[PDB]
Amino acid sequence: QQEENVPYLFKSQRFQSRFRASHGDFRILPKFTQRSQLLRGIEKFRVSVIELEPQSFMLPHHCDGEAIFVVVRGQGTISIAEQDEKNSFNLERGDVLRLHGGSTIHLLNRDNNEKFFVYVLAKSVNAPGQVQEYFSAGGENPESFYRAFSSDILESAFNTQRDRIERLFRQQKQGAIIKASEEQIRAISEHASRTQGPFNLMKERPQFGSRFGQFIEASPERFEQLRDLDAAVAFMNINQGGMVLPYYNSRSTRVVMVVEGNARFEMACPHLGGEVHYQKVRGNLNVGDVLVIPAGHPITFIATGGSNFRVVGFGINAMFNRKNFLAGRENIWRNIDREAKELSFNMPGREVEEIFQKQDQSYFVAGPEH
Ligand SMILES: [Cu+2]
Ligand code: NA
Repeated sequence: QQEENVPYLFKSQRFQSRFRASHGDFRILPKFTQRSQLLRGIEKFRVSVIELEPQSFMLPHHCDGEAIFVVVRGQGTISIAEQDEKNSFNLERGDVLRLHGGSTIHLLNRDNNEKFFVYVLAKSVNAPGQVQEYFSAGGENPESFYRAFSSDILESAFNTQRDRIERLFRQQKQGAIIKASEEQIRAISEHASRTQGPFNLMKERPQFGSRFGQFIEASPERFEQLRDLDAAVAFMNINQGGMVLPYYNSRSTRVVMVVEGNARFEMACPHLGGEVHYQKVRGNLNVGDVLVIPAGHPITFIATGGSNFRVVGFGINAMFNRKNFLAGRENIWRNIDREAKELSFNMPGREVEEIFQKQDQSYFVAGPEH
């Protein structure tokens, strides 16, 4: 109800399936400007989810957006067909893959039991925010784009009698994500290991961490394959009963999707808030929900109880972004002098400092008893 009026919150139900598939789904959030011009700064970007059931195959297609795939759950093989090169990669949880726009891909989940789930960021190259799929594979369902060509053109192009080529493009009726056999799975992923492979930071030391949570990020400073989009991929885990201390991002807007657990968030927004007033922008986040955190906006997340709270965040305008913590042992006030603190709060500087030093921990701490 009220949460339908928080323009930064995109509940999971707002993701729209692009097709009706038996063995998975592909669902995409509307353009970010659908309900608010406050998100015009990220209009070119879309987020989506791909889900493959066990023993499933997503048919060959390309998109007209530059993408970043992040594996959230399971294992799957991506096969990429370019004009002059083939690549296949066996992806696992935490893998990040930059996929060039126009790359023809297919996906395979070889596992017998576990779903394969990918969170995707795409950026348009045609009309702003418009990202479309082009099924080369297919027939009647999904419709293959080859059916847009006249039969004489297909005959001449394929050097194949028109009735035979037209028949080829009518056989598939099962949809875009279908069953795959054990032998097909073997064959397709047999060679899997411009288009570089995935990277994975799961085993690295976090950038920021404590006993209550972890943050690590793939930045374009480090990963050249993210530089063109100027994107980052952030992984944040808040342990059960924890919170991330209030912080803000200096320049990067974040598109945060919940992968595990639940949290309460509170954000300070001057836009929705004449002299400045900060609107209290609040809600709850569940698995599959998205929150957009505009740059500069103070935010906190508080894990709510029975689970860790885990998110993947895409960062837009990521180069040169820095996290600025607003409480904790390591925070911005560490770099503000005592006299400036005294003037800031109209109280003795040593007293301000005493209060600001009470929190001995950094980054993530125990949340409120609630
Ligand atoms: Cu704002
Ligand atoms: Na489905």
